[PDB]
Amino acid sequence: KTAALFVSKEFEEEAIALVEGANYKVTSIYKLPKSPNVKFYIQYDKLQQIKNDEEISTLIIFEQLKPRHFINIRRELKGKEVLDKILLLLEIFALHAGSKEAKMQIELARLKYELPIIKETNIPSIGIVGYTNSGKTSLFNSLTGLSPKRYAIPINNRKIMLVDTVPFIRGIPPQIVDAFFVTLSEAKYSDALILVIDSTFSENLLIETLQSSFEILREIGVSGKPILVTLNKIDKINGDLYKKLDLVEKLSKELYSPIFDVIPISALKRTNLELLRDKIYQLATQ
Amino acid sequence: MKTAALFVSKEFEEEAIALVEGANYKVTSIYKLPKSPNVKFYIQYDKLQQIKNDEEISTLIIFEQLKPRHFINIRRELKKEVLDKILLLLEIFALHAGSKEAKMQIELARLKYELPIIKETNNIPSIGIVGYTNSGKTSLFNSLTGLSPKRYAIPINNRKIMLVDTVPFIRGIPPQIVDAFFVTLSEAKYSDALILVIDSTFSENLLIETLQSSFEILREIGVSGKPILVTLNKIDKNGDLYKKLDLVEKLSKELYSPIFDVIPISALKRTNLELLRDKIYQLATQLSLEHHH
Repeated sequence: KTAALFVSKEFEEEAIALVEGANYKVTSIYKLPKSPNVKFYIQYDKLQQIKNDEEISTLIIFEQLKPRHFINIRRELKGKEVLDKILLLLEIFALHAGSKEAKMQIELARLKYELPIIKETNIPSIGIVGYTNSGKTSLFNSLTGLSPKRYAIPINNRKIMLVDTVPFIRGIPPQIVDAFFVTLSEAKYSDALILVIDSTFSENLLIETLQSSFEILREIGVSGKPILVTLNKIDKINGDLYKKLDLVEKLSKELYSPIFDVIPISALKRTNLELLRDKIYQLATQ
Repeated sequence: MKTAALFVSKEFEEEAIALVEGANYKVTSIYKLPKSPNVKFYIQYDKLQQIKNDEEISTLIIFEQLKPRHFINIRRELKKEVLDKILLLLEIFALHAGSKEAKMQIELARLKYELPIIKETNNIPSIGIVGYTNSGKTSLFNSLTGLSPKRYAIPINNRKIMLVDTVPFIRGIPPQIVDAFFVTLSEAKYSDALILVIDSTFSENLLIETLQSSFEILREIGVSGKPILVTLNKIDKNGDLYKKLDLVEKLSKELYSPIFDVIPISALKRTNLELLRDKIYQLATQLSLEHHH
């Protein structure tokens, strides 16, 4: 399932991750029209370009489109799929959804958002949490060897259920707030959690990401559950590791308890994944 | 065809049966609403178990609004569907609904209702047949069709007409599913013509009220300009036929335009159906000649 993405240079990092995570292939990428169109939001010529390309099956614009935009765009594409930020996020929610209640909440938001468009015409369970593009999915895939979003991997002689929960999202549209939390709250069930953090950030950003990640966990009601913090993407660090490791370790234990451990990793390069496996086992045994 | 056990009061029984059967159910057994609803299951536990073990009964239908508590307790026992008035009506709308908006409205309302529940855990004209759930609508549809399909094409001479068994007019609809019903019924506005079925078994004033209400509803849903063929049904059920016929004919022509014709029929006894078919054909001819040069 291919896709054409229209995202700003700033949110492009976020969008690409979300798109790929939604089982979509990023076949094309475009900027944001300085002055968005009134009828189609994107310029008509580009729209026709998307229409005239058998290699594109889904148009994705990382913004909130008005019903008239969907009406006109769909009226032009006639056969291809069109998605905005809200529809994209909802699709992702449904993928990570594990409970029926979550399914319904997600579908409810989708319907409420789609109506106006047609109107105007014992095995332990570990939950991997963190912001998108923190390496979460990559970490999950590296451990599983893989879109299950919930795979039980054998470590030593113990079988462990890994759950790639819905990623933390910044700037969540009010419409899908309920659907999001109901989906994320599925993490409360997990016996333990793996908090994934992007190490590439600076100190000011690391502190923010940590405080935000833990804040969100409090918001859903996570308490007393063992949390293993993994400093991911150490392969793309243009600085020092221990300095950030000690910072993260200290700040985490100040913001939450119990903290099982804090280890640096690299989902892509497999760096320290064997150590992670060991720590996951020690946690499972515990 | 699915079987169902119906719990309903006497005043709503007749309407309940028609609605249930309209949802493709054969009512095998009928009970009245419990004097004092069961705190736990609403329905008497013993009766619930009896229906639970009766393989000749696939679905339980209670013609009343159940509390989320009841749905939960009843469902953990049946393992068989349980339907209250709201879920029943929504299930009925879904069968008629052909538009995406209606489907979504119905589904929305359903997901809504279920949310708390689980949260507490060439040249083919369309002729729509409209009327109340007591006008013998379905019977007429089945007679002209020869029968369930909610839409069915019938051959008349050299023309073939698409008959549409639209959702019946329903009185006292739960506020929760009003939007779902309205949209589903509004689909009748996209028909080229309509057959308004009228229950003749009503008295003088009641008949007028039914007729007036029928046209009023047809107005609310946005029907206008469409030729309407009024059929005074159940003439076999008596005596003052011509009396009520004249009132209907005269009142109808004064209530709406254009009125194609007004004919008396008996869906069950299949009386005057041939004439009806003729009128349908003539109507089809008119519709095909409307925008011609």
